Amino acid sequence: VVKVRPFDVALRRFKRSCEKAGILSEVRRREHYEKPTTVRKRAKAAAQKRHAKKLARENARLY
Amino acid sequence: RKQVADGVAHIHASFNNTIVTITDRQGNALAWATAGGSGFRGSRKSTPFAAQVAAERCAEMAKEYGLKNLEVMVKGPGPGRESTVRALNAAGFRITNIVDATPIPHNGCRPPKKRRV
RNA sequence: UGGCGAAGGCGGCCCCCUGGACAGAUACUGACACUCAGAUGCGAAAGCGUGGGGAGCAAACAGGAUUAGAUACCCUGGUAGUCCACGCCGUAAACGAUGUCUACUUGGAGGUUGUGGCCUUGAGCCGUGGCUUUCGGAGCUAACGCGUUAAGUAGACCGCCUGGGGAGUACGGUCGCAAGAUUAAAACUCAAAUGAAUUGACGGGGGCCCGCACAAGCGGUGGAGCAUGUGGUUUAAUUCGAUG
Repeated sequence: VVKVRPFDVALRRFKRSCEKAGILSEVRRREHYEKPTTVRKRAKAAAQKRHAKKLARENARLY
Repeated sequence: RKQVADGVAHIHASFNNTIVTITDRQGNALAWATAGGSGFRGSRKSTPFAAQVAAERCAEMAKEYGLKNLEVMVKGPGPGRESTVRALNAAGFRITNIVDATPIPHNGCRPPKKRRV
C-alpha cells in the first residue's frame, strides 16, 4: 500500500512495499505444489552452501 | 452514464494476460480492457507494453464516466503490473493510492503439480 | 543445518487428558544392571474393508497438442484416492545406507535449553549441566572420508555377510479380505560382479575466451549456355589413383 503523497516515486515506493511483503516471492512459491521432501532438500542445500561459503570465505593472497 | 470522479483501477496481471477494470469505489464496473483484446495475442499479450495499451484503452473509455482520481489495486505476478500504472498517470488520472491486492493463501489449497517440462 | 519424539513422525490459536526429557537441591533404595534368540508392540505413503465427507489436487480415463509414432513429457478436463471414524496391511533410499549399552582419548567456531556466581557495577562476563551443528588433530580407513554425537581405543550382548546372475524368485509353512508380506532354496550359468579414486574423452552441465564463426555488409554459387572434374551408365577398352 502506497499513498501517492509525484507518481514516479510512488510506484517505486509501491514496488518496494510489495518486495517487502514477499508478495511476488509468495505467488511463485504457490504456483505449483512443492513436494515436502523437495522443500527440505532445497533448504538443506541452502544452509549447506551458505556455510560452505562463509567457511572458505574466512579462508579467504591471489597475487 | 452516471458521472463519477473518484474511482478504482483493478489491474489483474496474470503471467499470460493482463486485465484492467476501472470501477467506482463501490466496485461496480465502468470500463475494462485486456492485453489480449487490445491487439496483442499469444506471446505479446504477456508483455508490459500490451498491458499498457489495455490500461490506455480502458483509461480513454473511463473518461466517458468523467473519472479523475483512481486508486490502483495491482493483483498478481504478471508483466503488466508497473506498466499499467504508468499508463494511468500518463493518461491524466490522478493516482491516490497504489494497493497490492494479490491473493495470498495462509496455507490453503494444494497448488497444481509441478511442470516436468 | 530451531524444537520435540524410540522410530515412523509432529507446525494457526484455545482448552481438556496425557508421555518423556532436563536442571537444581536434599533425602531415599542398595547392582534392583546391560543386551536380547523366540515373542510382543509401534511403524511414511500407497493399498484394503465398512460408513461418512469431498473445496483443492490428481493414478485411471477423455479430449487437445508435440512426434516418425507419443499407450509419455505439455495443455483442458477428470475418477479412485487424498480428508474423517473404526479396522486391516507391515512395507520404503523406514537413510546417518552407521545395532544397543559402557568407559577412555588433542582442539576451534556455532545453535538451543537449564542452573550457579559476579557488580545487573551497564543489555554482560565467567562457571556448570542436557541436547544439537560444523571444521579439523591423533588415530582409523581401499580410498572417499570418520574424527569426543568416531568410522579412534576397549568391553557386553544382539542382528547380519560369505563371488555375479538365477532370486529375495520357486516350493512348503505362517500371516493377510485382498494386494501381498515373511521365512527361503536349487538346477543352470558367468569369470567375473563390485567399491573408492586416477587420467582422459564426452555432456542437449557451469564459467571464461578466441577465428569472416555468427552478426553487420559486399559480391557470388544454386537457375542458363559453355569449360572442367567426379559419379553413373555405356563401351572391345572408356587405364590407375584421390571420396565428408
